This record gives sequence, C-alpha cells and structure tokens, in this order.
Amino acid sequence: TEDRIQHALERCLHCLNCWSLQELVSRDPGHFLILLEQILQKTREVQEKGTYDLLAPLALLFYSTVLCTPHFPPDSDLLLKAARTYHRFLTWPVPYCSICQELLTFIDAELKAPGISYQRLVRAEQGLSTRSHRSSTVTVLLLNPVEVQAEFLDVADKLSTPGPSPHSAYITLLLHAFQATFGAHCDLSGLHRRLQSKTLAELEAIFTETAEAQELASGIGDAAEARQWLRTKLQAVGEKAGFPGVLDTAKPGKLRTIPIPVARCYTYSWNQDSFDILQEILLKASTLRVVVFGSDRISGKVARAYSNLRRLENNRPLLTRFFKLQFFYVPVDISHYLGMLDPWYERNVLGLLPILADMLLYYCRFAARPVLLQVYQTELTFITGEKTTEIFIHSLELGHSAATRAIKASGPGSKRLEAVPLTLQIIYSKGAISGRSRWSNMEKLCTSVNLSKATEALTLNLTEVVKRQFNQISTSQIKVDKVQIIGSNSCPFAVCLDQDERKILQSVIRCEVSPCCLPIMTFS
Amino acid sequence: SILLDNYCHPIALPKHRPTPDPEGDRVRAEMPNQLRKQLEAIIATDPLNPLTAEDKELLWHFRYESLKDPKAYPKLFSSVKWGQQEIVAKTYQLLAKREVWDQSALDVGLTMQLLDCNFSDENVRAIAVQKLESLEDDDVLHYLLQLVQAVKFEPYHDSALARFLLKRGLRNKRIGHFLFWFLRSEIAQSRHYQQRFAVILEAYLRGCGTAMLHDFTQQVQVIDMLQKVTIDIKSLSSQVISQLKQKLENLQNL
Amino acid sequence: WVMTCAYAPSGNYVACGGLDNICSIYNLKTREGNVRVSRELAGHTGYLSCCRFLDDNQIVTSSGDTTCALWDIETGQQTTTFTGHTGDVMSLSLAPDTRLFVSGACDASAKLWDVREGMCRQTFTGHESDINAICFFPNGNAFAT
Amino acid sequence: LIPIEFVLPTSTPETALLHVAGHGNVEQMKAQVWLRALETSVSADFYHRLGPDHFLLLYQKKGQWYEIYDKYQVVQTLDCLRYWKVLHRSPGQIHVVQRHAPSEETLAFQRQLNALIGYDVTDVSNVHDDELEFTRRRLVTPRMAEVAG
Amino acid sequence: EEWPLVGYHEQLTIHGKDHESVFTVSLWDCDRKFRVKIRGIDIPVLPLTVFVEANIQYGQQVLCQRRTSPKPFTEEVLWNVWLEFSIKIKDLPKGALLNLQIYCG
Repeated sequence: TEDRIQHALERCLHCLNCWSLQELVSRDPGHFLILLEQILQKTREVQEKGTYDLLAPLALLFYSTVLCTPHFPPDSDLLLKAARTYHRFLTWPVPYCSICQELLTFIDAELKAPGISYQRLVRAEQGLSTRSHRSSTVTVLLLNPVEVQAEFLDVADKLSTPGPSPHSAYITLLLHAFQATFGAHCDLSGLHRRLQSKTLAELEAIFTETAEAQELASGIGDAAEARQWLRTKLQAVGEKAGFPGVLDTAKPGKLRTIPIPVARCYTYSWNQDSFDILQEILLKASTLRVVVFGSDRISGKVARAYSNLRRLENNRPLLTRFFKLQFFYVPVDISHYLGMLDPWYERNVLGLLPILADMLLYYCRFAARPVLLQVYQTELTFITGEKTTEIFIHSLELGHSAATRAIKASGPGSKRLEAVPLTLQIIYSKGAISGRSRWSNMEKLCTSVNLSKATEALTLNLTEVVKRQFNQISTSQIKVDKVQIIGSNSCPFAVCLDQDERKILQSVIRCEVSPCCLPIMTFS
Repeated sequence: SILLDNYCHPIALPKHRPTPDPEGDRVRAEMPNQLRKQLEAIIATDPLNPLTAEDKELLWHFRYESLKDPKAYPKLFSSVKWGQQEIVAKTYQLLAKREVWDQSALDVGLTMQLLDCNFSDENVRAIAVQKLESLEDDDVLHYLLQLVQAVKFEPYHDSALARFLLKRGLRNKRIGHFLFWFLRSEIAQSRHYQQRFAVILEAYLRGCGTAMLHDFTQQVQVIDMLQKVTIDIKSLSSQVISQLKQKLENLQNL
Repeated sequence: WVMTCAYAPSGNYVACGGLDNICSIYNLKTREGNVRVSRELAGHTGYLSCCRFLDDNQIVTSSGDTTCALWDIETGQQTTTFTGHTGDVMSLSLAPDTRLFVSGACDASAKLWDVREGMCRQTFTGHESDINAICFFPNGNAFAT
Repeated sequence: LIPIEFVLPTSTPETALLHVAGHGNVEQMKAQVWLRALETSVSADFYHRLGPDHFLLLYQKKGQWYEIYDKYQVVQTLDCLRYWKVLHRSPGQIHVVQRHAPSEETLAFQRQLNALIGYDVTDVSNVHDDELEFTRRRLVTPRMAEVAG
Repeated sequence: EEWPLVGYHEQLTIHGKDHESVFTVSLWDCDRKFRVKIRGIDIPVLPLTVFVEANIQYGQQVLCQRRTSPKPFTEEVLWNVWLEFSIKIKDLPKGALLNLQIYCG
C-alpha cells in the first residue's frame, strides 16, 4: 500500500490519476495518513530544493485529502508537523504565501475543530441551514442538448436526480461528525442504527447543536483543549440524544471512508446565449455554481453574455443580492489557448456514478483561482448619435464581413437576400512596455476591419483597398491597445462584436477602443 | 523594465549585533615568529598591493593581530568576504573593540584609503570619517577637493562624509566658499551625481548667513555676464576688439 | 592554508590540517576507492599545527590554542586534553611507545606528556626562542628540539 | 490599546481620548484616529469634507516639533512613547494639525537658491524613490545643531 | 526654518510567531535565491547582435554574474525571462548594486 500510494503520487503530479489516488485512499482509512505523510515530506523537499512549480498541486492534494480524512489519531503529530512545514513559505513570492496562509488557516480549523471543513462544505452543498448559520452552494448546470455530448448529458441527468435526501444527508453528516472526533471509539453501525429510527426534525436539532460546537471550538486558541472540550461537548450531546454506549467504547471500532453527499444539482437546457435564463431560473450567506460546456463558437457568445450580465447587474444588483456567482468552463480557440498553458488544467479537467461525474463534482469544489481575459470596452457612435459601451472579448469585425454574416444569418431573408471600401480615420496607440505610448494617425481606404486577440494587447487585421473595380487587399496586422475609428455619416459600416451574428451592427460613424461578483475559473 | 517579485510582508534587513567575540579575547600570547614574519612582510607592501586569496586567508584568520596595526587596515578589510552572512557578522564584531585605532596616530594619508572606490561598507567609512573629524581647518582645506570627489562613492545619498562637509562649512568661511564653488562646478558638470550634489549644496546654503548668500549671488551674476560676453566673442580683427569694448561698457551699464 | 600532514601507520588513513582549526581525516581506502573525508575533528580554537596517527581510530593533534589533544576518530572527540603550555604548540612527536609524546611550543620549552593519563611529566628549557621542531631519539629516552 | 489623547485640528478645543492599537505601527493609529474623528466629533462634517492628506501628525519633543514622516516606523521607533513612559505621560498626546500651503517668501527664497545652484532641488521628474527628499528632510537637524554651535 | 525635524534580527523574524501576528520578515530568514525578471527593453529609436548581462556588485566587486542569449537588434525586445542568482537572499549585503549591461556585437 505504502509504495503503491507513493508511486501513484509520483504519477499524480506528472490525466485521471488524481482520481485513481482519491479512490485508492478512499478504500481503507489507513492510506490517508500514509499519503499525508508522503505529501508533507515532498513539500519539504520543495521548501528546501526549489522549483516553485510544485507548490500548488501539493497544497491542493493536502487540502483535498485532509478535507475528507475520516479521523486523525488524538496523538498524531501530522497536523502540527504540517503547520511547521507550511510556516516556512512566507519568504516566497506572492501568491505562494497567500496559498500557504490560507492552508494554515485550514489547518488551524482542523486542530481547533475536527471535521469542521467537511461539515461546512457539505451543509453548504446540501442546502441545510441552521437557524443562525445559513449556507447554500447550489450547482446549476447549463446545457444545450445538441452541443453537449451523450455521456455528458447522462451525467447531467444523473446529477439532476435528487440522489441524497435531507434525512439521509443529516444521517451521513452526523456520522462523519462523530467519526472525525471519536473515530475508533464510535461504532458506525451502532449510531447509524440508533439514528435511522429517529426523525428529520430531531436529526436537524442535533446536527445543528453539533455544527455550532464544531465552530465555537474551532474559534479558540487552545486547539488541543478546544479539541478535547469538543469531544466532551459531543459526548454530553450524544448522552441526551439517546445512543449512549455507542461512543467511547473500549473496542477498536473500525474506520471507513464516509463519502461526500452530492450537492443540489439542477439542469436547465440552454437554447439561449443570454443569461436572462439565469434570472428566469431565479424566479422559480450563499453561493451559486454555474457549470457550462465549452464549444468553440459558443466561446464568443459565452464571453459576450459574461460582459452583458456584468454590466446589467452593475446597473442594478439583482442576482448578487443573495447569491455569489461562480461560473465554470468545461472543454468539449480559448480551449486551445488554455490547453497548453496550465499543465494541471491539461492534466485533470481538460480531458473531461461515473468517473466523469466524480471528477466534475471534484474539480468544481476545489478550484478557486479566477483567471480572466482582458475585456475590451468599446464605445460606438451612430449617425443618430447613440452612444453605449458594450464589450467584445474574442475579436471584433467591421466592413463587409459582418454584412456577409447577416446576409446568411437571415434565413427567410437569406433566401430572398464586392466590398465597397470605407474611407475611415484610424488613430491607434502602439503601446510601449515602458509606458511611452506612440501615436500614429492615418486615413485609409479599407473595406473590413477585424480586431483579433494577440493588461493585454489587441492585434488588428486591416484590409486596405488601394483600388476599386475585386478590390485590392493588403492585410496587415499591427499591435494596438487603444484604437479610434472615425467614419463619416455618409459611410456607415457593418460592425460585428465577438463574431456572433446576433450582434451585427450598422450605422456606426465612430468606434473607440481601449482595454478596460461572477468569475470564470482556471484550475492553476 | 523589470519586476522584483513581491512579498505580502516587507523584507527588513536588520543591522548586525556586536557581541562578545572571545577569539581575540583569549588568544593573547604572541604568535609564531615565523607566521608573524610572513604576515608582516605582506602587510608592509604598497597600498596598491594585489591581495591573493592566500593573503586574504592568512590575514582573515589573524583578525586580532592586525587590529593593533593601523598601517594594515585597508589590507585587512580588503580580504573580508562580503558574499556571506557569518563573515559580515564576525567583521562587525571585529570593529567593536577599536581602542588601538581611535587613539592611534592621526595619519590622514591612510584614512584616504578607507574612503575610496573599493570600500562601500557603512562602518569602514564611519571609522575613516571619525579619524578625519579631528583634523584642523587648514588641513581640511588642503585636501577638500578629494573629499568632495570622495562623496561620489558613498553608496547612498545621505552618508557621514556628506554630513562632515556640511558641519565643516558652517563654522568656517574659506571652507564654505571653496566648498560652494566645487559643488557648483560638479552640479554644472556631474550630471550623474548632480542631484546628490545639489541636495548637499542646498542643505548647506540654508545655514550660512545672509551676507554670504549675497556675495554668492553677486559672484554668480558677474560670472554669468562674463560667460555671455565670452560666448558672444568666440562667435568669431580690431572691430572684434571694439565690440569687446562696447559689450564690456554695456555690462558696466547693465 | 593547510600546515601539516601525517601518514597513518596503518596506511589506510591520512590526516592534515591548518588554519581551518579542524583536523580533517581522509580515507584512501574508501568504499568506492575515492578520497573521502572520514572526519572533521573540530573543537580546537586555533589553527591545526601538527598531528600524528596513533592508529586507524586514534590521532593526536596540536593547535595554536596552546594545548594538545588526543582524538578518537570514530567519535571525533578529544579523548584527552593536554593543558599546561603557555604558548602556541608548533610540533609534537610520538615515542615508539604510544603512551608518551613530546610537544614543542613558542615558550622556548618542551613538555613530556602522558598519553594514558594526560599530564605533563617533565618540562625542559634552554632555548632562547620558539621551538620549531622536536622528535624522539630512536631509543625513546631522549629528544632533540 | 495604548491610550493617547489627540489634540484635534478643530474645536474650547476638543480632544479625543483613544486606545491606540500599539501592536502594529503608525498606520493602525492613523486609521483608528480617522474613524474616531469621523464618529465622535461634533464637527465630523469638517473632517468628512477633508481627505486623509489634509492633516499631519506632529508631537512636541522638548518644546520643538517633530514629524512622523514614515508610517512604516514601528511603535518602538516612535520615541514619543518611550519619552512619555520615562515621563509617565499616560495618555500621551500627538497633535493632529491641519496642513497648509507655502507662502511667497519661501517660493522666492527657493527660486533664489535654485538660481545659485544651477539645478532645481525640488525636481521629482527623474527619481524612482524618495531618497532625495528624505535626505533633505534629514539634513536639517545636523545643520540646526551646527549653526547653534 | 519651519520644516519640523523628522530593528535587530531577534524582534523581526517569522520563527516563534503565528502567521496571523506577522508583519515583517527579516532578510536573513529568506534562504531562497535572488532572482529577477527582465521583461524587456524599448527605445524610442536606435541611435548586429545584442544581449544583456546582469550583475550584483558591492564596491567594484562582482558577487554573481548572469546573462542572456543573442537577440535581434530591434527598437524593442522581450523575454519575460527569469535570471536566478547564486547568492541567497540572506547573504545580500546592505549596499549591493544590480548592474544591467546591454552589450552589442
């Protein structure tokens, strides 16, 4: 077991291996302490050797493991040793010190209160709330049938099914709560049977009296005292409850891996690109997890709905008055861009009840690193004088390409329905790394203008017509961040944002460009 | 452009604590007259002596033998290795007992080697300036050109040599005058350090009396006018001489 | 700044030292046949001035701290310390009988030591300057300085 | 928690008695005094209008005035505290004074000096830190002692 | 004149403290190695082969040396590269100079 875990770990940080290892450890509770010790040793191999690369995966592995470890020996030094191991990273750059300070807070919680993290996480996931401490982390899935894949659809259907029950959830949580503290002096079967006979209301009164001490003991300086005074608290509770003798038994009651009861997953079909679906769903202290499948074209639509929702809710906070938004991207051009960048993303979640749905109920609970692309604020003007600043996030277009898009996206019209050049003024700032921007101004006879991705930079495909008749085309890409397009009222142009035809715009006389809660996430 | 990686907390280097260092305390008998004879032949070399790592070693171990031989100091600290952290702690405990330097002979042909390019420490230059504090006004005047030329190497802007020149210029007047003119020449020339010299000079000019300020003002005006006339003149016979006469007469009028 | 060396009588080990204040013991017959450092005999407060192997596991060393010391190579610890000198100890010499050794110092005097116990048995004078070298007469009843 | 009674910039003059968070450094005390002035003060509108840079922290040492220029200085480096403890001045007092703008005399004097030197001393267009200006604020006391002597 | 007049290693170390009562980190606790990020250069106009060399210096001394590789001689060049130094962040002396030398060939 020991060497297999160590070698599987060597494989873990070098695509489903993370899973193979979570399963292997989940078999017999012993494996958990072995893996934890091995991780710790390796993290000191880094505390002393270098290669910053390997701090994030190892911190994640420690967090994931200790998060579910059924029970730690009262005499075990594993948590204090871990604290001493991660208390030497403060002399590293940011964010390593941030990661490590957060993890040390988690270790503080562990010592001061066992099983506090798992109980909090699940009670958020299951929507069960104490009269005082309310928590809800509801994962809702957005899926377009024809874009998503069969297997994935099966996963969504299974997750929509309310697998766990409130009464079963309460039973499981009381089980883990008693087994993290008492451990081998508690006979699972025993309690579990002195439990199923009870009722939901009392199972609540109890799980509440339990979670409350799981907090009050966590928030005390004497983690060891707090600990024994929490074993004592739970004991004094379980005595009244009515299962005495089940706990504190001189027999070596065995330990087992209590699973993680899946969170409340709802599925809603996405025959839409706007996020008004989300408000409509809402019409039906907490957080909301939104998971979506990443198609290629969908990219543009997705990012444009991201921008639209952000600005709309900035105008009036409605979806951010009771829930905090968490949006997850799942691959099925941004996919390629992120695929080669983050090796952890390309190892765990790029490739992807069934294995897929465990690694998706896993990815979604840990990843908390928002990596965002530079939204580009652009204010347009029309002949009528309308001015608004709506964003594009992947590329922009202008000229005859957007008109062609509309020409074919008209359906009924596209069945009943040359690039005349555009004498436009271009004022672009060639950005400087040092901050010394360089202005250059022209007026050119160009047909189509296509902003494309390279603070960030924007490459811009220019289509110059030196002569009309099969217009001449000299395509040149030039890096620019702030670009101003001026077009006479008598030269309106077909502007498209994000390559989506739903936002092909005309009548524009002026287009200003300049690089600029709900995050989209990246694994590492 | 460059980035130095950040830190959620700031990195505050302390200053070395001098503590009882007894290697000197209880090595008090005299050393083999062979080792002394091979060491004191090295020490009595040129001040441009290349110290081979052999020499730096032999001297760095004998670090309480050459602490009572001032004629060796710019050969002792030329050996100390600054690349480490224990070396510097030991060398800042070495300078904690200096009763055979302060009360030594005030040889100011030596102290002008503890304030040279090769030395950038914050206490080597401090002991050098402590030696110089006891000079007298005329002595200060004789070398003042190099003392000015020896604030370039002060690694920071604020230092002890600069405060020395400041304190000297506010109790004499010939020193004040020559200091003023030398600092002004460098500020007008040494673009590299001109900001530093300007800081020094302005910190000086707020202390002297009003009359000295006025005398400086008038000298500056005269030099300026003469510079104008000179630059005009070297723009190109007896007509030039007459134009010289006219310009000089006008300046008298101006 | 190595100053002394001493081939072991066994031929397996060689020792040296100097300004480092340590008697570094080297192994010629190493597991891999390389020249690996068996021990760093530290504890002296002055340069290592001289040393002689008693055996593969024992070695006497003199230093600039005005004392001698017997070492056990295994423990790397000064078995005995020979105090009494008032000057830097330049040299020593083991008698054919390993129980006695003499040492020369800058005090212009030599001292006979008891290896077994660690005491000064006799003190000889007559030199007007530092004693630079000393060794036992072949028989072991006399010595020259 | 260190109790310091602050001389308020505005009023009989009003004084605020606090419990300074002396564990940290001057920044904590600045935040605490700002919030206390915001809440307690009857004239809290006055300070609400004014931002954070419109007041300075000066303390009377042996009669004269000293500036707390660096908030990064730790509580121990604040010699006022040790001075008070030796004098047993509990609570201490730090004068929260209101800033002011330069007068014309000073500007003319500075232009005169800059003409003498040949190069501005208040130029901040080629510096990537405040080494120069702190050199200038530090050279004052040595010059004052030199002149007095 | 109206201008009013303006620690050791035992008190300023992480060891012996809880992370939530930490505000400073002595330069000597940092056992790591010094490293710098040379994003690139950008000149308004160039007034061949080119390449950088960075050094640490302490009074005409060169404690450590580093460099990079030849590059095109444009008006602006980028690497975003890292250069790591041999000297630990605890071995730095108060007064080190980070010299930055654009050579050409």
